[PDB]
Amino acid sequence: AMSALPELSKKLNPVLGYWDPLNLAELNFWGAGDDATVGFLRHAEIKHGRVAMAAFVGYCVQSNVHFPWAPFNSIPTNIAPAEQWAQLPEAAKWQIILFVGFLEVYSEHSFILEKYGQKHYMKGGKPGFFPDFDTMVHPVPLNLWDPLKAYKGASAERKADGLLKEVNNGRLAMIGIMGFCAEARVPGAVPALSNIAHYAGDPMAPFAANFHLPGFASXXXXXX
Amino acid sequence: AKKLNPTVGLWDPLGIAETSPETIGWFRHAEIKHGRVAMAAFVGYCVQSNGIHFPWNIQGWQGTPVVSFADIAAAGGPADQWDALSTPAKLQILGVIGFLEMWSETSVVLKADGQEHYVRGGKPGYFPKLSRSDEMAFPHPVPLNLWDPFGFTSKMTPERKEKALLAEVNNGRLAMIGIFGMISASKGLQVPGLDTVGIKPYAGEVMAPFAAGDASLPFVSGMLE
Amino acid sequence: SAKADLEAFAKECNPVVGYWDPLGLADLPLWGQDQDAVIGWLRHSEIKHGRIAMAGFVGYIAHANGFRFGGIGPQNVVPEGASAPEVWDSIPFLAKLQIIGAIGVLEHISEDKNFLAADGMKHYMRGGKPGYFPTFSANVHPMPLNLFDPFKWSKNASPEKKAKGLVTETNNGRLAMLGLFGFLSESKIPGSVPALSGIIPSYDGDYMQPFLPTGPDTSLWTIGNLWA
Ligand code: CLA
Ligand SMILES: CC(=O)O[C@H]1CC(C)(C)C(=C=C/C(C)=C/C=C/C(C)=C/C=C/C=C(C)/C=C/C=C(\C)C(=O)C[C@@]23O[C@]2(C)C[C@@H](O)CC3(C)C)[C@](C)(O)C1
Ligand SMILES: CC(=O)O[C@H]1CC(C)(C)C(=C=C/C(C)=C/C=C/C(C)=C/C=C/C=C(C)/C=C/C=C(\C)C(=O)C[C@@]23O[C@]2(C)C[C@@H](O)CC3(C)C)[C@](C)(O)C1
Ligand SMILES: CC(=O)O[C@H]1CC(C)(C)C(=C=C/C(C)=C/C=C/C(C)=C/C=C/C=C(C)/C=C/C=C(\C)C(=O)C[C@@]23O[C@]2(C)C[C@@H](O)CC3(C)C)[C@](C)(O)C1
Ligand code: KC2
Ligand SMILES: CC1=C(C#C/C(C)=C/C=C/C(C)=C/C=C/C=C(C)/C=C/C=C(C)/C=C/[C@@]23O[C@]2(C)C[C@@H](O)CC3(C)C)C(C)(C)C[C@H](O)C1
Repeated sequence: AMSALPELSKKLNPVLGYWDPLNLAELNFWGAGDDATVGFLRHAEIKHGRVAMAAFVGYCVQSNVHFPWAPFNSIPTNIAPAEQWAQLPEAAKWQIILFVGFLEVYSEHSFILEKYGQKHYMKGGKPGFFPDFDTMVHPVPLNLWDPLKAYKGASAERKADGLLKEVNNGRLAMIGIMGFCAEARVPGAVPALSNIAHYAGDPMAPFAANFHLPGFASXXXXXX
Repeated sequence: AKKLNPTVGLWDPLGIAETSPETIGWFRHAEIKHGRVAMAAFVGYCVQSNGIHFPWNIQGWQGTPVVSFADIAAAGGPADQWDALSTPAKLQILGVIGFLEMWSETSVVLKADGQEHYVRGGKPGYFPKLSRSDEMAFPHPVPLNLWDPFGFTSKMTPERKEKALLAEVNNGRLAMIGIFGMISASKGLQVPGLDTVGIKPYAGEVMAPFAAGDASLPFVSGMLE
Repeated sequence: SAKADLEAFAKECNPVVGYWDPLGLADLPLWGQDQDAVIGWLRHSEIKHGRIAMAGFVGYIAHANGFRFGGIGPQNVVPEGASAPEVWDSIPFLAKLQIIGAIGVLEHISEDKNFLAADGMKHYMRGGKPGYFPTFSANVHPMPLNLFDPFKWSKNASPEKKAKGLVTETNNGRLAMLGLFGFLSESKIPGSVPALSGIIPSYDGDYMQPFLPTGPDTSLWTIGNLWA
């Protein structure tokens, strides 16, 4: 609801609560009521925070080291991590993006999410509900959220505190990852760091150069 | 305070008094803050002109380059001495001052501390205490404070507090006049100045040049001044 | 009704001057359209002219000093230092067309009855508030935030504060009209106003012709620029 967002923001920060200069809590840009917009915005914020904090940890890990499994060193020797991503095989990037899309279409589907006992976030579900992976006859050893258990005995208040902590952590980590990408692309952007370097090509581009693909890889005429 | 000085009275040549209460409170707070900042600036300028260079910068201060604190101090008074610091140092100092100003202007902390209307309105000059409950909860307990960090003013009468506030206002006005005169004497002018007082960087209200992003402005050469 | 409101508004604009209508324009029936509609049209024209004059004054200062937004966009074609009349001389011709088209879109939204009845109010020539821009709850696709108050800074002010704001808006608009035409008069005839003599250079083109010096056909677009 509209009143719940100010309470959640005050729980996240008591000094500054309900900070929306752009408002955005009344723009019904889906035409499905005010609650649907609030649920979409909360889910987008939480997803962006999770992805951004995981990307920050991954950039910190892969900016210095690699994984010794199967010739994963020539790709790690491609300067910046974004150039390493652009230097990965086409099948690798395709399967990674399709894997993430499979997780997204599993989470958003409001019949598997109904098997977990909740609903879609635009229809009253909680913001961020990647559910248990028990829907098909293919026995999975571990699920997505809490893979090696260790969270069954958690309390409701502890869950709410952890949710607020994760929201604030992603709130910081989105700006952190954006600053890392900006310093990678345009030097002198991040004034508190001068160590990260090398170009990223186009940072918002999954396919580049060696990616052949069925046409439409017109990397010519780029922008800033 | 109607008049601390009995031979002066209410001096309002521009008619700024007899206005809305918010404007009067803002003017009083601006006077108090300008006086305090000018007294601190005059003390710091006198200390820098005398020579108080810190025996410091043992690794990590320059940032891989070779820039010692005494090297920054060996340029003058407020002048090329203040204008020779690195861009990160000036930016972080201005950011810390802005964080202090935004904490002072925060109405939630003022209302929790028992103060009055914000933007330094009711009870002007009051800096909220940065400790205890509903403030700075995430680590950073702040063992020191902003005002009375050593408890030097634990007990004071309200009449003594009002007298000290009037003395602070008068001393801050005198220190603002003295700081403006000292900047002028650095630039020349005034009565017979002497005492060297070095040269002047830019003109009086010098800023933090030699930066990047918005500092490519050669416009500071004219505009009369 | 409308005339008495004009008398009152002129009183609070300047109590010394008051109602100053030498050329009797508050009595001419323009399109055979009564008194109140004519008064509403005149007030709306005055307020629109004043707002455009204020925005043009600030934009003239920004262009003459040099205040380019950034890269890639239409500021790349305009030379570094050209004076304000020449920044509407080197932007692309399609950029001028689309700027004037968006201004016309805003005018059409301002007088569309469907946009205006969504807020419960009528035309300024039919008993509305002159100079009022409507909200955007009639578009077809939802707009993030409206034009008058883009953020919610307003809407808590008293109606008396709104009336004082309207009076200040009208007075500042008239003064900005005078200032902007002082700029334009110095740019054409030397020594028109005394203070700006030698500050603003001379211009040769026509100020009333939007597309007499047509801009270049430069297509500033990358990534998918299939339209040549
Ligand atoms: C195009 C802009 C414009 C418009 C549409 C209006 C409209 C209006 N003004 Mg207004 N005004 C303007 C600019 C404008 N004003 C400027 C720049 C000033 C400052 C000098 C004023 C100062 C002013 C006062 C003090 C008062 C008004 C009032 C009024 C209202 C009725 C009076 C009237 O006859 O109209 C104004 C007349 C015209 C706009 C004439 C039409 C233009 C003619 C045809 C062209 C003349 C050009 C010519 C070269 C000028 C010679 C100047 C010099 C040699 C004398 C009406 C809503 C009255 C009011 O408060 O009601 C709300 C009132 O008392 N006006
Ligand atoms: C009780 C219970 O159930 O178990 C608990 C504990 C337990 C097991 C751990 C849990 C878990 C799971 C996990 C894996 C939790 C970990 C999550 C993770 C990985 C969280 C990353 C955050 C990354 C951040 C904040 C990055 C900030 C980044 C920042 C702030 C910046 O970069 C800013 C900055 O760059 C600028 C802009 C300029 C620079 O010059 C300066 C710096 C660098 C400052 C549970 C289940 O959740 C809860
Ligand atoms: C192994 C290694 O590398 O370790 C490193 C660590 C480290 C730290 C990097 C090193 C260093 C150097 C150090 C210690 C550098 C730190 C220098 C420091 C800490 C400098 C403070 C300035 C404070 C100022 C200017 C305050 C002004 C504020 C003033 C003048 C105000 O009046 C504030 C005001 O609020 C009032 C009071 C009232 C308000 O109404 C109004 C305002 C807001 C205006 C070394 C030596 O390299 C070693
Ligand atoms: C002898 C000789 O030559 O003398 C010369 C001298 C000189 C100087 C050369 C000359 C000139 C030029 C002049 C005088 C030019 C004047 C230009 C002028 C008068 C320009 C107005 C701008 C107003 C704006 C942009 C309003 C913004 C308004 C804004 C942004 C808002 O709406 C905000 C706000 O409303 C909300 C949303 C809610 C309110 O609660 C609060 C406020 C109000 C903040 C002359 C005329 O040639 C004569
Ligand atoms: C170029 C753009 C522009 C400029 C430079 C400008 C300047 C000023 C100034 C400073 C001089 C003041 C003080 C002022 C104040 C008010 N403006 Mg203006 N304004 C601009 C644009 C609009 C638009 C689009 C609208 C609008 C309105 C109002 C109302 C509401 C009255 C009410 O709610 O009764 C008030 C109080 C709205 C309206 O209702 O106009 C009848 C409306 O839609 N304004 N405005
Ligand atoms: C490349 C490609 C193609 C393509 C394409 C596409 C889709 C090209 C699209 C280009 C596009 C979509 C260009 C939009 C510009 C929008 C602008 C400038 C809006 C400014 C909007 C502004 C300045 C709004 C301002 C304000 O709203 C604010 C912020 C607050 C309000 O209160 C007030 C107003 C309203 C004033 C092909 C060829 C078709 C197919 C091919 O396969 C792939």
